[PDB]
Amino acid sequence: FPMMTEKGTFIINGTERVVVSQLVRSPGVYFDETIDKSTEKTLHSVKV
Amino acid sequence: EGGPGTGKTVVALHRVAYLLYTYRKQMERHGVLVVGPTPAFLDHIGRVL
Repeated sequence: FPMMTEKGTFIINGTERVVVSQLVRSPGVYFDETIDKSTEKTLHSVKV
Repeated sequence: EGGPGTGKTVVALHRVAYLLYTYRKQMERHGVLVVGPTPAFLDHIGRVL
């Protein structure tokens, strides 16, 4: 298993590499409202 | 449904105005449909709204 050094980096095949954090949408439940393209009405939706 | 001479029309127009004002924020996109022999109700809606 590759191990992290005291500097917060990895060594792979002699090269020094860094794994950057990733911003991702959390596994929540999200409600939203949008404007219909055709009728211009307000459409409410939710996705889990 | 009021009988003759009771002026139910005025009460109906006032009720329509009150309802459309109170729920205006959730009716400005759905719209309002007026059905009847004459558009007098639409005339009042335009007059007040």
